[PDB]
Amino acid sequence: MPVRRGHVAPQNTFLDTIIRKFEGQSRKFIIANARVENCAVIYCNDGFCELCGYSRAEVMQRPCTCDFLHGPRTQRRAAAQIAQALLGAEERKVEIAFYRKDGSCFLCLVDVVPVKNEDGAVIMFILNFEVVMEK
Repeated sequence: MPVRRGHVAPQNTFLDTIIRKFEGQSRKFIIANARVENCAVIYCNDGFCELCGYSRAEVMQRPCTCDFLHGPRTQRRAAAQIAQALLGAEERKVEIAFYRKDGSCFLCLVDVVPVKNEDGAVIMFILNFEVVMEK
């Protein structure tokens, strides 16, 4: 179907997916205003704190643009596409590498996808920086 109208998904597992999105124990994420030109981090999870090894006071009201925290393994194409997605070219998922406060830098299959309303417009930038890899 072209849009999520008339039909409804199985709400229990559809919600379970959103639970894993905000689960904050093995998954990691931030909260940003998608409606502002500065795309700033109005709130942040303890998951991001364990991801980067920083502190919430270090992300408070910074731009959500992952370029501002790029490391020696982060691809410029990845950081650029994100900068364009927050600039408003397209709301799109991209991969990116992060670096820890301990001095280690890594690329994983990160899930950089924001949150939208029943119209499909992105009202918040919850760019879940969930590091994931295959077994």
